[PDB]
Amino acid sequence: SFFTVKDVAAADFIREYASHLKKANKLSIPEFTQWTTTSVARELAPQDSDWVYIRTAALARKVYLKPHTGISTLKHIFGSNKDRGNLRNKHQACHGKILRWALKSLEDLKIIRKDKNSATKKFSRVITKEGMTELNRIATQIAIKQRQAK
Amino acid sequence: VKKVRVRITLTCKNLKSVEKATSEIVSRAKKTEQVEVKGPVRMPTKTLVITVRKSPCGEGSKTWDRFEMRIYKRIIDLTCNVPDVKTITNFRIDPGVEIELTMTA
Amino acid sequence: KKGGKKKWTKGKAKDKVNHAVFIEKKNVESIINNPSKVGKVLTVSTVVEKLKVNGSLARQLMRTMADRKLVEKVAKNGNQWVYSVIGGVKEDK
Amino acid sequence: NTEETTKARIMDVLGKTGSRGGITQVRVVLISGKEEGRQLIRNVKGACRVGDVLELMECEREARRLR
Amino acid sequence: QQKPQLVQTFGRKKNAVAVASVRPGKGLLKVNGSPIDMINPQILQAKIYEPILLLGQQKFANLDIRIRVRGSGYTSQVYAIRQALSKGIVAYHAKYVDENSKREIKEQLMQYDRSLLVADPRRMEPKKCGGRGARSKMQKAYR
Amino acid sequence: FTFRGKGLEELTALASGSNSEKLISDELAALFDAKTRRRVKRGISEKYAKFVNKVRRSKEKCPAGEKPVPVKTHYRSMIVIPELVGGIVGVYNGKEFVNVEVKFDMIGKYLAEFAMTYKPTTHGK
Amino acid sequence: TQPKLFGKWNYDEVKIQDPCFQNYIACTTTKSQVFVPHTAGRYQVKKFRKTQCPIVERLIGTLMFHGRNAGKKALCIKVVKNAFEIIHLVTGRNPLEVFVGAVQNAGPREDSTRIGTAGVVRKQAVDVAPMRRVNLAIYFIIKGCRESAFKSMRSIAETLADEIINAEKNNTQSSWAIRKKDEIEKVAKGNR
Amino acid sequence: MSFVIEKESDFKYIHRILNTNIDGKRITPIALTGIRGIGRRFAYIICKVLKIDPNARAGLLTEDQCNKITDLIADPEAHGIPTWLLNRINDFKDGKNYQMASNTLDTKMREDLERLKKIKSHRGLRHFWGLKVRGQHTKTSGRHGVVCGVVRKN
RNA sequence: GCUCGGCCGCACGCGCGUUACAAUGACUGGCGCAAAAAGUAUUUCCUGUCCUGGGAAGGUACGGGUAAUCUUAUUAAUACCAGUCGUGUUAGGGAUAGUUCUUUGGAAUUGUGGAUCUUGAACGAGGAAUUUCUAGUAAGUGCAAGUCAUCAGCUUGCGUUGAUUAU
Ligand SMILES: [Mg+2]
Ligand SMILES: [Mg+2]
Ligand SMILES: [Mg+2]
Ligand SMILES: [Mg+2]
Ligand SMILES: [Mg+2]
Ligand SMILES: [Mg+2]
Ligand SMILES: [Mg+2]
Ligand SMILES: [Mg+2]
Ligand SMILES: [Mg+2]
Ligand SMILES: [Mg+2]
Ligand SMILES: [Mg+2]
Repeated sequence: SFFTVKDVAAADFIREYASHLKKANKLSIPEFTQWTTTSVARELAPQDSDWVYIRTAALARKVYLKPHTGISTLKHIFGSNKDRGNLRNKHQACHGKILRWALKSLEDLKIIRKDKNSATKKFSRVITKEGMTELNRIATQIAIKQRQAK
Repeated sequence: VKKVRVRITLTCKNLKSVEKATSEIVSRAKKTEQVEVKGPVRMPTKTLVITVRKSPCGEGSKTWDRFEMRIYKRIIDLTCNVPDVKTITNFRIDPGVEIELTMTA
Repeated sequence: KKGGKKKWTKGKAKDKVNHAVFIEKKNVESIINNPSKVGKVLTVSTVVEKLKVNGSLARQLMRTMADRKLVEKVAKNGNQWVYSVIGGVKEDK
Repeated sequence: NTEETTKARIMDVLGKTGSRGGITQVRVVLISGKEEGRQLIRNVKGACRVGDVLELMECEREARRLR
Repeated sequence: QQKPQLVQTFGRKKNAVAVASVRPGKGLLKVNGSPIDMINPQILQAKIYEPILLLGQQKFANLDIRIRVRGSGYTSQVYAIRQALSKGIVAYHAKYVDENSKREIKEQLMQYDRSLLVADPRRMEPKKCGGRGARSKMQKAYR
Repeated sequence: FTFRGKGLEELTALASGSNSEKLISDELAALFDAKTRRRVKRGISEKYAKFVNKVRRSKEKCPAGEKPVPVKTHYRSMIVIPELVGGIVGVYNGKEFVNVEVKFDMIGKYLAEFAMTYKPTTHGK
Repeated sequence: TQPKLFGKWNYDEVKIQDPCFQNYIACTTTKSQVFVPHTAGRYQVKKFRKTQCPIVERLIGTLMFHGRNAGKKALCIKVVKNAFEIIHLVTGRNPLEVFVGAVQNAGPREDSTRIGTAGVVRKQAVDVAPMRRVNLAIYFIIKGCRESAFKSMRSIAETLADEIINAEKNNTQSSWAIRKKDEIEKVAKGNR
Repeated sequence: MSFVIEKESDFKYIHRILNTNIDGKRITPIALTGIRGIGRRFAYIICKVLKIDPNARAGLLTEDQCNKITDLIADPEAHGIPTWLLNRINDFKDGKNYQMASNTLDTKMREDLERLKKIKSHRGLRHFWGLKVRGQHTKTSGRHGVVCGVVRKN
């Protein structure tokens, strides 16, 4: 039959889309990126090198579910806590550089769209007909493979 | 028929009084012929909290006074003409009871 | 070799077994094929227990054996790795 | 370790003792190889209802008080 | 005028609220708009299947149950998602089947666990200026 | 064989450059720490300018007999300006005025950083 | 059909031979046969509810007990599951029929009540109850795990596993648990 | 992995870097941390510049790998590295940039406190006497003369 | 009233507390779960969308709300899955300190707060003593609100995860 992302643990899906962008390398890992600068304010720089792909990879999964979500919100929505040391841990906001880039790139990719209608969040990013189709394919491919595990 | 949708807002410091206006405004509006009323709707009760250290001079144990002021807001909608409203607002409503009105078509 | 401060002190005189982070090609293969040596159950710990190989290293030795359809995973969590040597531990040199 | 663990059950929960106000005094009935039936008034500690079963490691006892 | 063939059951646990809709079909299980297989604590997932199994693939296979839950914590929600299922399967049989079949399932669940129909009463308990928490307090040096 | 930070002269030309307007030309700006740059780029006072000239007269009129006329001030918030080097300014702390010989090194640093505001503690009992 | 533990451990694979523990344990009930050891039950309410607790739920509880590190059952349910897999891979027995035995063994049958009179610290012979016996047994078992488990690469699911095994054996040299179990009785057999 | 060929020689337990910086055999980035100048994340940077394997052990890098680092530190800015990842930035009103070396660092400080000892600034004087500068509170704070300012491992 | 100091001064003696000694853990990545509070006279309050910066933070591009209508039905954190480290005062821990950058404020220098790279101390579970505490309670975990231009390690509340022993 057919399955959407809602039918596949995305922790699993992103592990799939992360690559579909690799082989296709439709993107272009910006400068500051590789230039070591972990997201937010943490300890060590990421370990997995393709974090760039993974971030966007999921960012698509996120936007495909919460259309109109924004920069400063996704910035939060990623989920981060900070060991200030003596002072307890406070919740932390992410990075707006890597983040806003990823949305622009997904837009050039014809997957993301800037709505110029809803007067609240004018220009927020949303899935596109072509854009979301690409997703269900990855999903269904994974879906079918899970059912394949006889 | 020049129908005007009227918004009756009632905000009050205590429930005793605001419930009388609400109860009677509807009681009175239903009884008029040129009338159409949307049930009296009760917005969520807002509570202003003020916690205070009792004693003036900071001696003796910790004593705290939890003071509250509750504000009930009720909203009623009306289908009438401009005279019809002023006809039903002719109550004898308690003090400190604010009543605001909005007229649309 | 030891410059640590106010740590020595009455108590246990337990020399920390010198686990290694390197394996020679002369032992590489021989050891991978010999899982029945580290008890029935194989966890990050057991592996270090018999071979003087620290977990991080031990894992690869596990994944490696896991890859060589020689071992099966029971459960895999944070630091808990439960592996069973397929067929049964029937190796006694 | 060769012990003579005679299993006995609670007949009646007498009262509480040991100003530690936690110890319980109980009347027992036995069920084991040695004797059986013999009734003793032993001193427990801990959660205990009527009819439980307790492994006595010394049938020659039965201290008691009720005042 | 309208009148769908639907049942509306709810479950709750310390703020956890379970909106459970039951309509007749082919065995669907929606939780907040996804398949049970994806709940957060892969662990507790079982808890939710407990009702399902306790009754039999039978009742589940004939109907389509869609649930939405936005309770409080991971664990609690699961408890509500659980409680909704159980209440709904029973609630369905009340108005859409023999009142006798309802009694069967009710005792059926009740016998295994009450947390499927009953409501975990307790909530949180408010703090007190007497100290740092709900029942703890500032130290007290005596000497 | 010792030298000085960035060339005491380059700065006299840097500060009193073509537009020796605001005490701290945007030139000196590139040199100071963020906090200092903040202040100047924000809103520095004029009094700080007439105080400036007061050192000026003290530095020249005085013969090479190295006897500078101490300039007194409460402007402990002033950040030493290049041309402020060499003069001995008396800075108030709490009790009296402190005389400090301005070296090249104390520039970009707050004039207050030298007028000890409290006598730390000796001890015994 | 029968709901196995963790999905792979028949409950009816065990029985309580001794009459003592019959009501002071959980394996025996229909309601007890759970897939998951998490019930967020309401035990500890009346003055004997604790009974009706699926023995392992109890183990998990007693397990998440060290301050800062603990207070989160979520995880503890794990440490106990892995430990069961591990106990199985060694004696391939229904690990409940192991943990269960251990519970029955590690519980002291005798203790001494400290009753001091004017400075002197005297003691008497006291027979330890059943509920108290089980409680002590588990408390003890787990107590030990952490002992070694500390600055060790050995994991709780391992320490615990290794414990539940010897605790069933009565191996007085491999169970911080049974050590006290014996000593408490011994010292107690002295004060008596 | 750790599939070494010639054990005892196809590996070097200890490498020499910037004077007394002896290195431990475990992991390369981290091994670097012992250097009075490099830390947790700076080591990771280094490996991306020298395209050296991080995950890989420590000491599986020849003297070429060693010099790559000694000079990488001499004029880091040259290999790239944004001015804002350096330990030292704009010194003595002229010296543009640097990257506080194991031995360079030690004396740079000896010179700055000297820079202040003569100046006699509060912050300066503070270091002399031997007391926290910013940490202000002296009542309860570090009693029994705990660790003052400037800290060196031993 | 004004300018500048001080109440934070240090050999030490007490009393609340904050963080921790680490693999029942740390770090990297992934993951739609919460509650209760607050919020403006023009830009002055909450701030959503968007643009620029590595980053804190900027801009004013497009906007809602003087509120169940707008910040929001969501931006918690513990938890959960994957990965790296692998007993090594290693960095677990983060005090002390050094340039840089940024925000509040006429002014921060006797560090306001925040970001970056380094530096990396005691601490290896703590003697005589001694404090609270029986259930959604202890504990852990974050979120608010007071103060407030800016400052929480305090206070007053809020919810999530969630037990041993008693009765
Ligand atoms: Mg994380
Ligand atoms: Mg963890
Ligand atoms: Mg902004
Ligand atoms: Mg808010
Ligand atoms: Mg590491
Ligand atoms: Mg730091
Ligand atoms: Mg400073
Ligand atoms: Mg600070
Ligand atoms: Mg707290
Ligand atoms: Mg505020
Ligand atoms: Mg605040």
